[PDB]
Amino acid sequence: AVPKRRTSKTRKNKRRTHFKISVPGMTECPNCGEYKLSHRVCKNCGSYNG
Amino acid sequence: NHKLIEAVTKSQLRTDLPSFRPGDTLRVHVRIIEGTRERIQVFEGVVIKRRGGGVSETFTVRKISSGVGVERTFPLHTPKIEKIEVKRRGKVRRAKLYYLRSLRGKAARIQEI
Amino acid sequence: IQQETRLKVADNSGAREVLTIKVLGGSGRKTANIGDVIVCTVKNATPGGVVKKGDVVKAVIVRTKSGVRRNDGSYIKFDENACVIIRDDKGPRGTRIFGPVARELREGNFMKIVSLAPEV
Amino acid sequence: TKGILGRKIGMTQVFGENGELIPVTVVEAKENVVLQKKTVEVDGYNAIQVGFEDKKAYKKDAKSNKYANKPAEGHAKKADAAPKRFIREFRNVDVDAYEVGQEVSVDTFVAGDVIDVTGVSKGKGFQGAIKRHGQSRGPMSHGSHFHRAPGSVGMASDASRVFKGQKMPGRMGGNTVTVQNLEVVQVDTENKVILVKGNVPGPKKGLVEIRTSIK
Amino acid sequence: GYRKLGRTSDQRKAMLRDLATSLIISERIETTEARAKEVRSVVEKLITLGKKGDLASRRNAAKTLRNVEILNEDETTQTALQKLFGEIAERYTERQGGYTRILKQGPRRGDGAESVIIELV
RNA sequence: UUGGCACCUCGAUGUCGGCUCAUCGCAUCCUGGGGCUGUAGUCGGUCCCAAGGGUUGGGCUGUUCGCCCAUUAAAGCGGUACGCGAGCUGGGUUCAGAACGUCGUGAGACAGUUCGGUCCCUAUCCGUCGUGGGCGUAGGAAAUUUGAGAGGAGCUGUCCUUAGUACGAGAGGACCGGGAUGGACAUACCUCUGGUGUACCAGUUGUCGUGCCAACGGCAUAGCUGGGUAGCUAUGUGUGGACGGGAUAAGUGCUGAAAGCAUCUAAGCAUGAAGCCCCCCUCAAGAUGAGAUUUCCCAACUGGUUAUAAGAUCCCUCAAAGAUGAUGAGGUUAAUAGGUUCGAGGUGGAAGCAUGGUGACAUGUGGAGCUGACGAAUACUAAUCGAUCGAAGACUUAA
Repeated sequence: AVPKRRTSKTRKNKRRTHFKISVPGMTECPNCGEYKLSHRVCKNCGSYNG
Repeated sequence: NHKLIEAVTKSQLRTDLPSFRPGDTLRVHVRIIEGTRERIQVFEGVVIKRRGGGVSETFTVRKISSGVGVERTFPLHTPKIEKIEVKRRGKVRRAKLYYLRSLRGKAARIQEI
Repeated sequence: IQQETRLKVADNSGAREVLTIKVLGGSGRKTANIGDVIVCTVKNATPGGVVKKGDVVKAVIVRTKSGVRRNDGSYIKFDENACVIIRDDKGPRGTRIFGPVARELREGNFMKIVSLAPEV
Repeated sequence: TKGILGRKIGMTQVFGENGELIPVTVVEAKENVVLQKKTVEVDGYNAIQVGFEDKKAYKKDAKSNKYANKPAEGHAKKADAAPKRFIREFRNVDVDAYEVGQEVSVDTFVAGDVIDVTGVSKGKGFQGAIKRHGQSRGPMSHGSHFHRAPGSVGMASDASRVFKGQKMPGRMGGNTVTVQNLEVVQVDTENKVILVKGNVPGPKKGLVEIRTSIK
Repeated sequence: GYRKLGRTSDQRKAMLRDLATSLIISERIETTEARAKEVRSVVEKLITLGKKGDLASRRNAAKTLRNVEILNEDETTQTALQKLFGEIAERYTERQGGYTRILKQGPRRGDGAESVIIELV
């Protein structure tokens, strides 16, 4: 089927309300100091210690 | 195998009936509660299958009466099978003897052990 | 059994094979079981028997390849379907019966069949 | 009598006295306790809360619902009982149970009490019109392209809309269903189990609530 | 099986035999989280067989394991089975199960699919 | 319905008959309640009230209709674009081919007949069916609920008894009651009977491999064949439409006058349907009229802010849940999943070895060996460490 009527740019931005993407869910490494991704291995420096 | 299911349903299990194998020839002494009395109408024949476990253990006997083969399914632990007597132990090389449901004559023979 | 099932009449009534037309009992019933009266037409016959082919008669289902449950976990399964050609009374039309018949036919009034049956 | 709570173990079969094979459902009903007794001081309806399965005591880690949080622990102490899972509420019982928590033993059901069972039915995820509503599926051979879709979904242009209560595909199962006029085959103390003629709703490990049939 | 891996039965079984052989050849590999969640359960049972030791336990190992030779035995050439019944088995002869461990790395580029380092414990 | 008009549509509103899905009317086919019979009884006829539910399978024909076979309590009549082709079909009618009869000198046409003949579309809005997030519900939460409303179900035969009774010369054959048992259809479940079962067991063929034998592996629909566990399922197994109150329709009245009488009505008083409202089952407080009940948390600085509390998540292991999210079970103070050790069930007697055969093979060692999803125990592995969100209770008036 075809759209019978173009979408007003208010309805477009209403539909795009939930199209946001979420944070990565990250923590501070207790060895690296830099940030890691929880339950993952520190890309920056070394081990996982779990 | 759940211990509670078993703990409930393990008085229902009969205790003295023998252990045969699916391919043996049996005679089952069933009871007939119709009318105003019982009889013991023996059902003979080959043991086509045993199936399942627990209180829900069934077996099937098969006999060719007169040009027509009848199969009867009995739960093991029914109190109606008064006894079971084993004539001859057959040699089958498998569990379910379903090929015998399509053999008709001297092809549906089983050896003896 | 199904309104097209070709049954083996195991009754010495001239008819040999019959075709089911209707399963009596109920508006829209579609399956008969051992001890159920079916209307059927004769498709084959023996020369010189009262039931000549091309006629509509009544029968009862005596054997079945699916069987009965028998109310206490006991199953019976015959090897081939079969029916007895029967009259408007619950009594056979022939004089002999061939092969086993089921005991749940006695609960009906087909006592003349089991009386004539070679075994139950 | 006292409608109790239970956990669905499985199904089995028993043999009667005329040897009639009986299908039976096995339910375990251990640690029933009455937690509170409504009156007309609270909404005007007599009733009793019973909690079925017990949780653990209070804890500080406390991140998996196996540990009773503080409100539930307060409520379960106010009757002087361990924190229960599965709090439910029974009407159609006389308030002769105590507001305190006494054990609601399965022994109230006595060998042939016509009882009805309630539980959440087993879950079928997003079934179609055939499965979900038992509709007839179209032909499959004679040049047909209609197999399992729903039929037509209304009249064309008199109504011009689709009525409510239309049968369309969606999520199946899961609902609360109640089976009436069931029988109590046996009541086995020392296991707190009850045997019911037939088969109650829900999966195994599923909560079921028993009641004496209102009919 | 537990989880179909986006493959077909013969194709998936080949996949898993290859991964298991490579794991017990290299003793640690980087793979995808589901492939690892399956190679886990495969190589666990292979090393159970290795710990058993009997000949039938060797011929059963010899059907769910590939035929590679380990050139870098310092001029020695082990097959994978000889490796698995000497070294891996004698190593892990004390502990009762749980012979590996999976470590999430992060999202692979080009898929965003998590990468794991499955290695022998 | 067959028409009559020519008002909308020719920059396009797709024909008939079936299928799937229905829905509504009542001018009721069945079941329910009645009056009157030219109603002795079983059965009728014809009216009245009633739309709750029900209202079959085939043969022939494109067909609707229709005729027939067999059952049925009954095989209702109609509307919905003669309901429904962005749901299906293309069998007929009206595309190009070809032929018969026939009309035409002819190209060609039918009163007709016959063989063949592309049915496109990824759903934007409303609608519908399922599911989440936000805020609201004058503190922040967890749990249990009430029910304003809304939806579901609602069908029916047959045999026994009363009782061969009443009724009738006879023949025949009951109301009102009890009982048992089916058909159809709803719903729940997998113990049984079965089906499936592509990471289970076994046999077997061709060919290529592991250097050979033996044992295994690859490919050939899963090579094919025999079984089958958990799960999912019906044709399998249970359950349902119970018993009743209130107000009623057509009817039956009692009392009762206007109208000395009679009179069911005017006042008054009852009785009276499968129908209405409850009773049964399900959703339901966004019911903004946002209800209730129990328990929890309830300080420190400056109108107020803050973070933190109770609690909830992020992230992780999962399945009884699932498109995703949500729902539940857990996150070490731990049995959530994998492994391990036991079983359960399934298969059906593993390899090696010894023995008998000259050989295909057979037997013993031995109900053996294997075994995905089912039960149990066991911290061996992984659910690490951390992080975020989340309250300080307005205004009157009466007590």
